[PDB]
Amino acid sequence: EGREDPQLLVRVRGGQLRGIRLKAPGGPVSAFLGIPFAEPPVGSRRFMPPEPKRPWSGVLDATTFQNVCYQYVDTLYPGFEGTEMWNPNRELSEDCLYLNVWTPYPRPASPTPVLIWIYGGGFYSGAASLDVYDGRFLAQVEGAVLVSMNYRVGTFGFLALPGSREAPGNVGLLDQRLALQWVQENIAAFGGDPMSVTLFGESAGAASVGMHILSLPSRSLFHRAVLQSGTPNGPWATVSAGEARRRATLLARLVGCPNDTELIACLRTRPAQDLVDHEWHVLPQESIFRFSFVPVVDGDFLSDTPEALINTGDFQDLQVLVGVVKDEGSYFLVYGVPGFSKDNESLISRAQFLAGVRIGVPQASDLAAEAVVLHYTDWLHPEDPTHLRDAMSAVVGDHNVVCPVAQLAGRLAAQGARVYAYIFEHRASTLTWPLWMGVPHGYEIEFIFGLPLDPSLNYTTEERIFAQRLMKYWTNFARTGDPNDPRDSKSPQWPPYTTAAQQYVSLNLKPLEVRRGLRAQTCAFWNRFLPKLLSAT
Amino acid sequence: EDPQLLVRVRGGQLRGIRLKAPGGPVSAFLGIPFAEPPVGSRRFMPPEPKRPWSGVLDATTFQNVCYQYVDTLYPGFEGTEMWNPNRELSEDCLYLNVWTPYPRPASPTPVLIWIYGGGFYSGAASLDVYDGRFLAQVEGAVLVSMNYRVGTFGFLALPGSREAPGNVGLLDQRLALQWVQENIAAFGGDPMSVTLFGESAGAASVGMHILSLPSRSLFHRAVLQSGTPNGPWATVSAGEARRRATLLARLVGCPGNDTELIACLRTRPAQDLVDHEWHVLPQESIFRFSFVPVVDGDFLSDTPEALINTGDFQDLQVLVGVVKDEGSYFLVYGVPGFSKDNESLISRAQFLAGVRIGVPQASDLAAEAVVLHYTDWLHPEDPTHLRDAMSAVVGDHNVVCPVAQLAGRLAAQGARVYAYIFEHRASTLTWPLWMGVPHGYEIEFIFGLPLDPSLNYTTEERIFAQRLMKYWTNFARTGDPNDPRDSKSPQWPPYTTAAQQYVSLNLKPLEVRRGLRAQTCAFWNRFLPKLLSAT
Ligand SMILES: CCNC(=O)c1ccc(C)c([N+](=O)[O-])c1
Ligand SMILES: CCNC(=O)c1ccc(C)c([N+](=O)[O-])c1
Ligand SMILES: *[C@@H]1O[C@H](CO)[C@@H](O)[C@H](O)[C@H]1NC(C)=O
Ligand SMILES: *[C@@H]1O[C@H](CO)[C@@H](O)[C@H](O)[C@H]1NC(C)=O
Ligand SMILES: *[C@@H]1O[C@H](CO)[C@@H](O)[C@H](O)[C@H]1NC(C)=O
Repeated sequence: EGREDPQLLVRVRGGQLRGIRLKAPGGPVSAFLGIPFAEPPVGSRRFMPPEPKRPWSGVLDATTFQNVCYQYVDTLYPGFEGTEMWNPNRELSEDCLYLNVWTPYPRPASPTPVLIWIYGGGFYSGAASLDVYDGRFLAQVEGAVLVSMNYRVGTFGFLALPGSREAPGNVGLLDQRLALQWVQENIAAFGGDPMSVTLFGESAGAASVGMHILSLPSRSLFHRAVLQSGTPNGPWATVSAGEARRRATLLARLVGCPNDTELIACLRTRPAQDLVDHEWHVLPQESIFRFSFVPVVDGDFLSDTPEALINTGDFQDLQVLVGVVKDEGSYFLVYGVPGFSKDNESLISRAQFLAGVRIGVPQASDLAAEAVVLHYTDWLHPEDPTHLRDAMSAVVGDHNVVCPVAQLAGRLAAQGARVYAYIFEHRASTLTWPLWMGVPHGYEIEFIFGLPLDPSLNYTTEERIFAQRLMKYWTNFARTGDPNDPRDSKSPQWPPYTTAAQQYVSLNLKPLEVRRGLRAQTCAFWNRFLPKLLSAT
Repeated sequence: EDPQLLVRVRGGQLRGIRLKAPGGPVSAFLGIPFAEPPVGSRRFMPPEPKRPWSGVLDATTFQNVCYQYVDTLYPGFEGTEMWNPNRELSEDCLYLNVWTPYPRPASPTPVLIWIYGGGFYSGAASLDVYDGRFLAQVEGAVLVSMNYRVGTFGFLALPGSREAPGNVGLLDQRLALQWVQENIAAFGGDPMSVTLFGESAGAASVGMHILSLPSRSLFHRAVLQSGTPNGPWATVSAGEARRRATLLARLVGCPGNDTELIACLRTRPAQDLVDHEWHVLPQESIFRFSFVPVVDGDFLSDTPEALINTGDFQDLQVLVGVVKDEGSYFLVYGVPGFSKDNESLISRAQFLAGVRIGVPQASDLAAEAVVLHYTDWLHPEDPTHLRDAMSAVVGDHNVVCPVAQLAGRLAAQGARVYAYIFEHRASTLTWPLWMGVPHGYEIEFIFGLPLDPSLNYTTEERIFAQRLMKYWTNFARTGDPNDPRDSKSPQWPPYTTAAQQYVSLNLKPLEVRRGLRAQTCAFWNRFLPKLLSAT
């Protein structure tokens, strides 16, 4: 070794690691990037569950982010920062099961609460190595141990022939689990407390957190959970065994493949890009907010549907922070609803609205679609292009995030959980999306990871203090199971969401504001009425 | 004897009576017959013009009330008895009443003609709240109210039969209108300026006079308060009218052959028919009536919905409106949990139970939709919100949303519409606080009753009453509720499909609101139909 920084050499079950000393605005942090936690799921291991990483020789260099799991690359607005920032920033490869660790520098004296991050990207995209998931700010400012993983996505993560040995489904979720076990065994070598692991994720990642809450084997690997704008229940996060089998079979046909063994084997001999190229082609209806290859109800990882499981399971032992952004849906409109674009005000007609509702709610019968339309129409101004545009966004937002989240907060709370809830209402001054999209899906993340503290990012000063507040919320929660600062009860208190009072707080530049009822009336429509209506057509 | 009280009409001579209003005398002519008594073999038949008479006919008292059910829900209680008949009951009831200034009007004066409510099963023009002396004395108006046959006697129908063809209660009204044309000029009334106005079943009657071509030459303007011809209660198909008449006949112990069926029904004391009146409804209901106008293809060429959807109303002027709490009055007449004597706090169970009764015709799924829409999900079980939501369901379903639909279709197809909501609860009111401003309690004020000192109304209620009296009569003179002399805004603007503007009648100055329960009425008018039509 000799001449290395001796605070960056660490040993884990797989061997020795050299990390890197990174600059954060307030001082240095330790980073161990590209730690392999599974055997590269390639060749005959494609579609298969992850195997633990076989131990290596020598010091593994862990100073750079590793490959991004093979995935679709968004080309809606090429070069535009707003979409490009989600796009993969390392090489695409099937060899991609690696995780990252940030810690204080030097590494902490006594055992430190751990935060594990699970990225979203609709189960078809995403990586732990994007700028918005930079653990350096949490680690430096809050002294946290931050961990984030890659997990397989798209076909490679979630293609399934349910019941088969060679493609049992959900292997991307099993990737996430393996990382959680890895954390248990190795995080104490970094000064992390493996008896205080808080998961947190966004969209698809929030959904993943949810499925770990609902899968028995995972529940012993963490103690608290944060779900940001995403749920295991709801219309997009899961599929039946039946529907997964249909999509898997169609994709096989689409790329050349005619018994499940035979079929899987031929899929294994296809180049990854040939699978990615045809991935969007197996959806049942012209839709938005629907993703082809997602977690499946197999009766194993998920013993029943998430709706069933939250309707029944016990949750006294659980502490959970959940919330949403103001304008969840607007982001998704430009990927399919005719009339929407980042480049104009997206003022649509009533006829574009009706057509939009059929796309936003692809599984709705004619009657149900009319019900949605009748509910979201403003009958004072039923043709006002502004009111229609905003209503369309609200339809997609409410159906896919806000009412699943409200139903989740509702069910958990009643069943013993300590639930804390927020709506995130601040539009980043640095936002590149148009004003009409409001506070769009995914743009709370930048503040929780604390990017505004990077002087060079041109955020405002009040935005700096704001990000500081959230980091305190998330970490206080992670430390205690409670967002509120213990010593600081002069500032307004964040109360738990109860079924009786349905309280939640506003997250904005102003101090905490307690609100009652989480879009209560409109979610009665989506959660109580609509399923009865589809179940009578 | 007094020459002002001496009027000659086509049929002969009348003696009226001089009455004291608080500010001066009025001339009243009460008990004027406009039709041959529909008794005996002429029961169920259309009315016929009154034969001429000798001598001077005494018209100084109210005549008999059309034979009808008498309410017994709260015996002795003013709140229900004030609707009960205040003269003897008879089938011999086709008589009308006329109030004019004293002395008689020098110039042809605009005429207001009033058509009572009572669900087409009750009512009389002699009720104290329909007293036309105040409008006559104060606004110098000529005011005319009629009786018309109600219940079985006015609306029992064996459609397509000679003997019980339906709608004769409406035809009674129409003959009274033909009478006003022919005779009102002798009282100083202007037959070229006749305004109809009525409440609930009366408002619906008015509605049906608008939608029936023969009536359209008998009036020029219309006021519909708290009722509409469209909606779930004011009409029945020919199929269902035939059903109820057949059934009532078997209950009364009759029988095929329409003729043989209506013949035996004619040989029955009136009470034997009224006794079984409520027993022919198809489901357990509230705000549903056994014998009402029928879509017979004659008086009503097609259904009221269909007719308002296609008619041309280009030179029509209409004043429509509701009270704040339409449904509350009706809850105590059959929804478990509700009462004049409690504060009617109800459980969620009782609320789901009441919706099946509020909306008797609804499928399982449709009632599920009602409950889910009216529940307050911040407070899903709070007995007060549930009670207030029950009242709102009945109100909205039966009055407010029919009104919004009519107001919309009329304005859209040429008509000039003025819309209101009445939000003042009478200080003299005998019903409990929880019912708020119940169905029926604007009439006291439109007719000017607060101007009588002995009624013990408050000073401001006297002042409010005068305002309403002036809206209504101004409307009668011009087709426009607004004073042409006061120069102070706000003004009462026309209801339009675009702006959906209406106003609030209460003690405070006029206030213009937009959207008459727009979101909720979309549910009832647009969605709910598509839903029953898929179960
Ligand atoms: C040209 C092909 N691309 C898509 O279909 C696509 C990409 C991204 C997203 C989020 C969605 N979506 O919301 O359904 C669709
Ligand atoms: C005991 C018999 N009485 C009735 O059925 C009745 C009387 C009045 C009213 C308004 C109603 N209603 O609401 O249908 C019913
Ligand atoms: C916005 O742009 C898209 C595509 O460029 C177009 O289809 C849509 O009609 C436009 N809308 C407006 C209001 O200009
Ligand atoms: C921040 O502002 C400076 C101008 O002072 C500019 O050169 C730089 O590119 C900006 N950076 C970002 C990320 O906006
Ligand atoms: C209201 O009072 C009546 C009078 O007997 C009673 O039957 C009814 O049960 C009462 N309802 C409630 C909710 O107290």
